[PDB]
Amino acid sequence: MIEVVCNDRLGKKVRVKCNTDDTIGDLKKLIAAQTGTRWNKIVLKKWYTIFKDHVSLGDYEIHDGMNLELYYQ
Amino acid sequence: MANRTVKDAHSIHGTNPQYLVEKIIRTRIYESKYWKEECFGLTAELVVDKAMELRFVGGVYGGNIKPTPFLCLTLKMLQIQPEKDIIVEFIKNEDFKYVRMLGALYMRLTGTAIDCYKYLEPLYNDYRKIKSQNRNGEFELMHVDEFIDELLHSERVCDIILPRLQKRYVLEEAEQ
Amino acid sequence: EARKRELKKNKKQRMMVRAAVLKMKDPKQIIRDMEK
Amino acid sequence: GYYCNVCDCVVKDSINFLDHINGKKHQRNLGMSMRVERSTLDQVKKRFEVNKKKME
Amino acid sequence: KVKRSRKAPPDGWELIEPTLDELDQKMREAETEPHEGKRKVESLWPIFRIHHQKTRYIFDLFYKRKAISRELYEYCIKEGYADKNLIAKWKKQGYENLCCLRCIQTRDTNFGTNCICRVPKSKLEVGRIIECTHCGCR
Amino acid sequence: TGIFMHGKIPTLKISLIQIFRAHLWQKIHESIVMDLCQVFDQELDALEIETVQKETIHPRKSYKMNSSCADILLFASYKWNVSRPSLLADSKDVMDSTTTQKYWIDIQLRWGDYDSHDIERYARAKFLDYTTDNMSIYPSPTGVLIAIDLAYNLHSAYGNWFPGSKPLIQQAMAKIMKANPALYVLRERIRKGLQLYS
Amino acid sequence: NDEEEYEAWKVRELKRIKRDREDREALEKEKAEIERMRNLTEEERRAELRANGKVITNKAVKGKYKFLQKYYHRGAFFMDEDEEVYKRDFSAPTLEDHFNKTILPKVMQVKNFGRSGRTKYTH
RNA sequence: CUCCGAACGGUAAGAGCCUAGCAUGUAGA
RNA sequence: UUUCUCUUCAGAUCGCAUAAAUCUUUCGCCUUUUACUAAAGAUUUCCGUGGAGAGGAA
Repeated sequence: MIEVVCNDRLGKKVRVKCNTDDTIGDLKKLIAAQTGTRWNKIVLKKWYTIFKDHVSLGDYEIHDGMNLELYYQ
Repeated sequence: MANRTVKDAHSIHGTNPQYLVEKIIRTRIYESKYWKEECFGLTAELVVDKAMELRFVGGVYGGNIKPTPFLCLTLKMLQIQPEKDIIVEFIKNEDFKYVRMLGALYMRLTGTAIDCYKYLEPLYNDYRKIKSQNRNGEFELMHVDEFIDELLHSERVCDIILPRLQKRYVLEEAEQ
Repeated sequence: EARKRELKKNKKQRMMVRAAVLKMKDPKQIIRDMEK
Repeated sequence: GYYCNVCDCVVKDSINFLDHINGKKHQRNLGMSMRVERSTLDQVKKRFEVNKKKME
Repeated sequence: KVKRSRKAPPDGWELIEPTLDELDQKMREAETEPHEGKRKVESLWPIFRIHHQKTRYIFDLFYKRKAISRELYEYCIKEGYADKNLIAKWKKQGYENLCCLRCIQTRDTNFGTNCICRVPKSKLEVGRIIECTHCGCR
Repeated sequence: TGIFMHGKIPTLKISLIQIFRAHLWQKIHESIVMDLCQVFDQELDALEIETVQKETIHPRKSYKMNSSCADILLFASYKWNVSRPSLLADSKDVMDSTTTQKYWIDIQLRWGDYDSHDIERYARAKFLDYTTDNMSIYPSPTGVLIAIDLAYNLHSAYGNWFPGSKPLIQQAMAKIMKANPALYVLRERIRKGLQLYS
Repeated sequence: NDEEEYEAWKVRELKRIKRDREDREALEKEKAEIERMRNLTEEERRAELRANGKVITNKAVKGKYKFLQKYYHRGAFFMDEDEEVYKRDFSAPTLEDHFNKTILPKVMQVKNFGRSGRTKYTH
C-alpha cells in the first residue's frame, strides 16, 4: 500500500499512507486527519496540476513518495 | 479601491471590518471575473438592482475556488456596511427572496446575537424553494427552513466560517 | 562540488552580459533614440 | 486588444484589463466616485420601483 | 457579575440583588459599548464611573448605613463585586472621593497612582479647564 | 515547451531546452491538429460530418496543462448517436448515450517519465478533470482528449465516441505518430544531442 | 404544489422542534444515564451485568510491523466522524518495508547521512 | 517489536503596459 | 499578627526533581551548514528557593 508525502515549505511536511485503488476524497480526509484543517478546504497541486476530488489515485498513477505541494482553499 | 466603505467603519468586533470572511476566499473574490463589473461603487441603491438579478444562494464551486455572485455580493454589501434600517427593510421583504436571504446572512455576520434571533426567527415559516450551487458545480433545490437551520444550528452553511453565535439555552436563562 | 559554484558564476556573468547587451541597444536606448 | 480612451493605455488581456479602470489614476482624475451611503428611503425607492418595473 | 462561589450566599443577600444587578447590567452595557466616539480613552471613563458607583453602594451598605452584616462586607469582596484596597483608600481622611489615578503627582507609576480627583478644587483645573486622562474626575 | 523536471539539474535542463530549440510543441500541436483535420476531411460524409471547425486555440494551449481547450470542433450531420466513454483499445463499446450536434477534440502532449508510462491513465485523468472543472472553455460535452507520450512513443485516448470512430482514429493515430514530420524532428534532435548515430 | 409544501413545512418544523427538546433533555439524560449507571455500578450485579457495547468511534485494527516498518501515526485530528477511510489497518509496508531486512549484512536503518538516532528495541 | 525529521544547497535573466494593502501627525508665519 | 517593596549573604539533596545554551574532549553520523546522537568536565540563562536592614495596610 502507498505512502504519500503531502508536503509544503511552510511548516507542513506530512506523510499520509494512501490506499492503492482509492479515491482522493479519502486522501483529503487523511490529509486533514494528519494536518489539522477542514476536509473541504484542502487543495493538492503539482505545478497547477490540480488533482480533483473524484479522479482516482491510480488514475494519475501516484506511487510511493510522490510529494504534492499542499495548498488551502 | 476595495479597502473600506467610504472613509470610516464601525468595526465588527468579531474579527475585523472586511476580514470576517477567510482571507483566502476574500482574495479569491477579488481575483474573480464578477469583481470586474459592479465593483466601480455600490453604496445603497444599486445594490438592490444587482441583488435581485441573481437567483442563486451559494458559496464556492469548482476545483479552483469559484465564488458565486451571491457570495461576492454579500462581500460587497459587507464592505459597503449599510445601516440597520435597510437591512430590516430587506428582512421584511416577501416578494423578493434572495434579498431577504442576504439580509439574514449579513445580519448573522453583522449584528448582536439578540438581534440575530429577533430578526431571523420569523424566517422559520418559508417552505418555499431555494437554489444553491454545490461544491462540484451541480445545483440543488433546498428549502429555506433547511437553510436557516444550517445557518443557526450548523456551522459554515456557506464557505464562510461563522463567529460562534451563542446557544439558545443561555439566552433563554438570561433573556428572550 | 565547487564546479557547481563555478558554473553558477559563469551563468551569472553571461546573464549580466546578455542584460547589458539588451539594455544598451534597448528599445528605450537604441530604438528610442532611432526616432530622435 | 483592450485600449482606453481617457486612461491612454492598452491592456493585452481581459481580466488584467478589468482590474485597470476600477481604481485607475486617470479614472480617479475623471472624478472621485467614493460610495456615498444613501438615505434609508433610497433602498425603499430601489425596492418599490424595481418591484413595479421588473415584476409589474 | 455573579458566576459562582462554591457555596451558598449569606442570609442578607436577597436585598442586594436588584440594585447590584442593575449596576452590573450597566457595566455589561459599558463593556460591550462601541469604540466609535471615544477619542482615545473616553471608553474607559464610564467603566471607572460604574466601578465607583458599585463601591459606593456596597460601602454605604457595609457600615455607613450599618445595614449589611459582617459576612457580606467581606464575602461581597471575597467574590468579585468591589475593591478592598480601594475601600481601605477611602478609610483615610483625605481620600474622600476620586478615581484610581488621573490627576495625581509622580507616584510609583510614572504618570500617577493617587487619584483622578486628587487635584485640589482651589488651584487645579488650570485657568478654567478641568479634566483627567484616566477617569476625567473634574 | 520543455514540460518540467525536479531538482535543479542544470545539465539535463540545458539538454532539454536544447532538445526544443524554437517553439516546438506549438509546431507539434499545429501539425497534429492539421493531421487530424485532414484525416477528418478524408471521410466527411461517411461520418456524417458537416465541416472541420478547428478552434482558435490559444498560442500556448499545447504547453498549458491546468486547462484543456478544444483542439478541433466537429459538426455532425443530424441525429448523431453517441457511445459511452471508453478506451481506444476497448472493443466492447457501449452505444447507449445521448446525441450531440458538436464534438470536440483536445490533443495533449505528455512528456512522461518512468512513473508515467500509463498513457490511458493520464488521458482519462485529464479528460475527467477538464470535463468536471468549471473553468475551461468547453462548448460540447461529448469529446475526446487523445494524448501522446513523447518521451516513450506511447499513444492513448479516451472519451465520447463516434459511430465507426474507434478503428478510424486508431489507424489515424498509428499513421500519425509514425511518419510525423515534427516527430521525426524530435527523434533527430534527440539522437543528435545523445550521440547515437545509427 | 402548495398543499404539499405546507405539509412538509410542518415535517421540518416538527423535526427541528424535536431536536431542541431532545437537546435539552440530553443534559438530564446524560446525568440520568450516569445515575442509572451509578445504581448499576452500585447494586446491579457483581460481575453479572454489562448492558454495554464497548463502542469505539474508529477501531484501529492493527497488524505486525515486519522488522523495521515505520511507526505510522494516523493523526488524531478527526475521529468523532467515524469515517470509513480510517478503518484500513495501517500495518503494511509503505515504501521500503517490502524487503525482509534480515538478509542484509548487519543492519541498515538509513544511509541518508543522518543517522542521529540509535535504537531498535533489543533490550 | 512501534525511533516518526525539517530548512538551505531549487525554481534563468529580460525590455513595453497596468493595478495596491501600507506610512507623517511637525516646525513656522 | 498578615502582606508588597531590595540594595544584601547563600555551598543546606539552597529545589526528596530536573530545563536549555556556550566552551573543551570522546563516539555515531556525515553531501555543505544549521537542526543532531550519547558520555565526561567547566561557565552562564531561565521556573525558583533560603536568611538579614529600612520603607508602605489590616
